[PDB]
Amino acid sequence: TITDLARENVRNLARVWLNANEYPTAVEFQLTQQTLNRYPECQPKAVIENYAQYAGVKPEQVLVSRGADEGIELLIRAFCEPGKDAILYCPPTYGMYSVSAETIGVECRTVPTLDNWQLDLQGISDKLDGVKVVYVCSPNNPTGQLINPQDFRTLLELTRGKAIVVADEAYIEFCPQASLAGWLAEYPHLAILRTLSKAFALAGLRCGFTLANEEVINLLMKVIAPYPLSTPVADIAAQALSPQGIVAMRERVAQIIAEREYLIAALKEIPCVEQVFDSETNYILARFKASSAVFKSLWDQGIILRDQNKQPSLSGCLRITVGTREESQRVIDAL
Amino acid sequence: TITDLARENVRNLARVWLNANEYPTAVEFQLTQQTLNRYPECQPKAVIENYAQYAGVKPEQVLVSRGADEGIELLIRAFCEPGKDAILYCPPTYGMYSVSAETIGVECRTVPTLDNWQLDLQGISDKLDGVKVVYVCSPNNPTGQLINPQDFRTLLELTRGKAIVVADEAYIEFCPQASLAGWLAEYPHLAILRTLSKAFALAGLRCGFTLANEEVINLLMKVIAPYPLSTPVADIAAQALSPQGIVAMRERVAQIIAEREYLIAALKEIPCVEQVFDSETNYILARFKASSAVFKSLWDQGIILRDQNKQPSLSGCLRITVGTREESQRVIDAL
Ligand SMILES: Cc1[nH+]cc(COP(=O)(O)O)c(CN[C@@H](CCC(=O)O)C(=O)O)c1O
Ligand SMILES: Cc1[nH+]cc(COP(=O)(O)O)c(CN[C@@H](CCC(=O)O)C(=O)O)c1O
Repeated sequence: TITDLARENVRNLARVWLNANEYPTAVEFQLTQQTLNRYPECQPKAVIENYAQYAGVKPEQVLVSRGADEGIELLIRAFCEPGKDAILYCPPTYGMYSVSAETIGVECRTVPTLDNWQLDLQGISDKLDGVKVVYVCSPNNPTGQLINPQDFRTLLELTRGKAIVVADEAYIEFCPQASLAGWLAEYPHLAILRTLSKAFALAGLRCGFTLANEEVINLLMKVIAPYPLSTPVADIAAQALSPQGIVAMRERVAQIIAEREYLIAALKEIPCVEQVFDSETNYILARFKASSAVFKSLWDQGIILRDQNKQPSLSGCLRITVGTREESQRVIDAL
Repeated sequence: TITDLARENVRNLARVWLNANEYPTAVEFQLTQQTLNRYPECQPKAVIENYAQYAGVKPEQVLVSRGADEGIELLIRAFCEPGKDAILYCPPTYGMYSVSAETIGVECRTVPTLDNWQLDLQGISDKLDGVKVVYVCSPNNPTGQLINPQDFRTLLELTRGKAIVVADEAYIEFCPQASLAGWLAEYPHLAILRTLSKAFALAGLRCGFTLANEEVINLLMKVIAPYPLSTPVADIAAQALSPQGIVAMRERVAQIIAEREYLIAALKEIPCVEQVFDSETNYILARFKASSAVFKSLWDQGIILRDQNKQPSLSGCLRITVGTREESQRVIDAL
């Protein structure tokens, strides 16, 4: 039957919302370009330049795509040979790295991080043979911490002329000083993923970026879809990336950080809450006493969180996205 | 260097506009959903149901994606094993079939059509070994003619339990009675590509569809991106696919067909115009005397067409998209 014609790997491979790391409030935007009958630019000029000014890079070092998710796929499609090359990631982390490789047909090499979520440098150096792309989320999802920049430098020296190192900075707006965007001059093999889905409050736009050196970007352009971005998305993205939009964005980051600190202080006092881990993002990882029990309870109360109990070493943990003061108080009361 | 890390195939692999088959006039649309902070549905309910009513299929037989282009890729990603499986197409036709396979790493089997653009059935039957997906554009781009339904039935009998047959109906709105959408009940391996880019006048939305049986659609869902469509695109798409939107669309089809007939009558009278081929779409293929000479001339006059002189058997031909009466008269006068 039809199913027998599909590739073997393809055969084998939810919706108070505080589970997807979205900004809790909707920032309104309206269209300004009524040119829907014509195909859009392959890489919207206004979007690429506005983002390059914001990120502090050159326009030729930016690539716009359908979220950071498409960015993850592009890197594998351009550098990894199916059945020959490997990808490497360090659990517990964002699940789309292995899903894309599994869907495409590339092998996964996993080197779990140390107990403090930091990189197991010696383990990575031992499993690099055959690896073409290394993904590192910093700050990490779901744990919330930054990877020591000194260890990142070591990772970069290890992969020079061997593999591409991709730093997922989907949550960098929360700790802007920790960005590796300035390292592009020093490292040809460094690529960074960015997005408008979190701090920018535009998850519905499906708009992301890849920051890398001209050489890498030019290669990715060869594997990307002819018109990866719609005109309405490029329209709103340029409005959100204007100087006033970047000011409003920072106001949002501020509000979330303040609220995050309140939520962390309150959670520590709660008995069932065994441990609250520090974060430099818009979510909090916390180990609970009988996590799935409390998860179901809140779930039945209309408080949607994200269970991480199945993740390597995240037994008993739930990931809570930071929302409004009313939503935080709602989770506090329920606990 | 960086380039040496890329896959071998990746290393090796323009903007009066009448060159992209777009509707000449912009139909205005405005947003109605200010929920941009939240991730969109993976498959927008309103879009899938409105399109299913229009196309006359069941909602479970529809898949919405970023244009018919993503639809072409999905089929190869789900059914073709890189380095093992093959794709088959019949030149001269739409160029994205071979580009997607070349980018992914799948081999192309080409069986050029007969002199009248119809399918070389015996040639296809001889090159089917190893083929997993067969693409057939009907009506064809750039020639404009329909593939004999009797030959399509033969193609379908030849591929039963061997390969998926995909009918590209990107231009079907111009000859709706010629659609193979009703054949889904009879053929499990039949898939159809649709789009909002032409008659629907929404090329800027990057919104397309794949019509197939539940089994095929469920497999494609496994290889597609988590949120392939943005909220603003799903918003406008549902507005355009409402009963009133389908009525307005048909008005557009009517206007284009009438204009097409005018443009064909006028072109025949012109001396340099050697031959004008009949079309069931929104473009016209025509063989000219010194085609690149006339192409450059019009190009220098701000009249942009599409050169097909390099396509197999399309030597001396230019593809002219049907626009407004003023644009047609502008091309007539220039000739
Ligand atoms: C680390 C990380 N990297 C990349 C992305 C991709 O973002 P985008 O630009 O939207 O493609 C995400 C979103 N992961 C969130 C997905 C939520 C959802 O799917 O819904 C998450 O983990 O909550 C990440 O958490
Ligand atoms: C036969 C055919 N099939 C599929 C598509 C894909 O459409 P979409 O839904 O937008 O992805 C196109 C557009 N081909 C036009 C592309 C114009 C452009 O790239 O610009 C064309 O040939 O003019 C086709 O001509």
